[PDB]
Amino acid sequence: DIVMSQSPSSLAVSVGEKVTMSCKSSQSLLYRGNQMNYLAWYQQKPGQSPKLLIYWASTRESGVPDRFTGSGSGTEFTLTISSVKAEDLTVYYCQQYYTYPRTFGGGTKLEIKRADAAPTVSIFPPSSEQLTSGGASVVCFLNNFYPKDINVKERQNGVLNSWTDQDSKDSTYSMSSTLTLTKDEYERHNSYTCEATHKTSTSPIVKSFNRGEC
Amino acid sequence: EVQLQESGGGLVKPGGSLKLSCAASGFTFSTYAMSWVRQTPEKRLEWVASISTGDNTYYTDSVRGRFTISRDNARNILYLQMSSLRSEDTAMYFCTRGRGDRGDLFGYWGQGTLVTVSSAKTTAPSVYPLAPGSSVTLGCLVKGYFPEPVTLTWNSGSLSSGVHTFPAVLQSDLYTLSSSVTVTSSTWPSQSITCNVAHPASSTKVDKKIEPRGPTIK
Amino acid sequence: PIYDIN
Repeated sequence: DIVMSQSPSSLAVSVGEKVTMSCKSSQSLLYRGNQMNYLAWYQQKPGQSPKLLIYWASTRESGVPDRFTGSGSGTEFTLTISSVKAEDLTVYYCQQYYTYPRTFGGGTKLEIKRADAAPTVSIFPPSSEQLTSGGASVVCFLNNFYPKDINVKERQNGVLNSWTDQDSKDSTYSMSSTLTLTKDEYERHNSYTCEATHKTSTSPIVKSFNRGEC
Repeated sequence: EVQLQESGGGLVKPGGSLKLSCAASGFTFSTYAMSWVRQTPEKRLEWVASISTGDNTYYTDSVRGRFTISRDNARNILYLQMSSLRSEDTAMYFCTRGRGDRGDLFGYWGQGTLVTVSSAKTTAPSVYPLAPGSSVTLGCLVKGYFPEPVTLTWNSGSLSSGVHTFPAVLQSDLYTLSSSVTVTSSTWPSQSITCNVAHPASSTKVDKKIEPRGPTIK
Repeated sequence: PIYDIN
């Protein structure tokens, strides 16, 4: 029941820098009889299985880049990233295989921070089909932007939202918008608008329309 | 060249039973010792079971008695039988193969099969097409489907970039899930674009063709 | 009146 601890919780890096990972252990994964550290690192690109990065706390798994190095021993281990790319935007985990149960840490999310981008919007009325079943939901779409720090908006009695994890390609985020409503209550008003408020958007960015039925 | 494919996940009500199946190809199957790992909804990874080169089984305490791990070297398959599922066990399930002819190190990984345990009822999804001079965008909406997951593709998967599929959102046992896709105005509706969606274990498979809304009142 | 797809 060895307890793994990874710190810090969040992070922020930019392409080219160095990255230091910290795996704290509740026991020694080093065995005097073979002088071996029973520890392994992982990288899990979002939406996929993890890949085995480092094992025996130091040895690179075949196909692992040279810009990854494993060090440390015993109870306090360290993952080395020489040059951080954007193909390394993910989470990272450490595990032990000394004894059972096999244990993982709390992970560490590196949120890259490259450049403030411009959020592309696109507003969408309910479909000529959703209204026909009962209900309606406008949608507006934020796409290809940084930072993740932008909220968006006048009666707001029940919406839903959804963010993408950062794109591994252009270091962006993206946002959904489930402006759900009653079908007939959607006719009680005419003018329908979303609006964003970015870090570079003092004067907000808007997309709007009027109810196509008036 | 080392492929691990999980099978048979989905939904069970509490106290139920599920037998997962990991099908391996591309190596001497009996030479390595395999295992299973799950990932909590809070994205936390938990070890589950391991089975040695000689069938010595090893389980984490939270699943002892309920879960039984079993390998059949003949057909290159590994099983995790999960009886009496607790609400905790809702997670994504990976099989792993040993790193080398050695212990249970998680060298290679399957893609993961999801096991959801509410009591709630299997419901197929609805699909509602978001139809609306530089570049136009259109979307696809999936209001109300359970259990998770579903697979949204654009033009039978032929549409690569410009897609920003969003994580599902459960509210009242019905997951809501959108997706955005962008092309030059010269593209749509010049070339047909269809939302393709599959919901497993409801055995449904839906394709909703994106058409312009058309001016018809009365 | 499908007010203008886009």
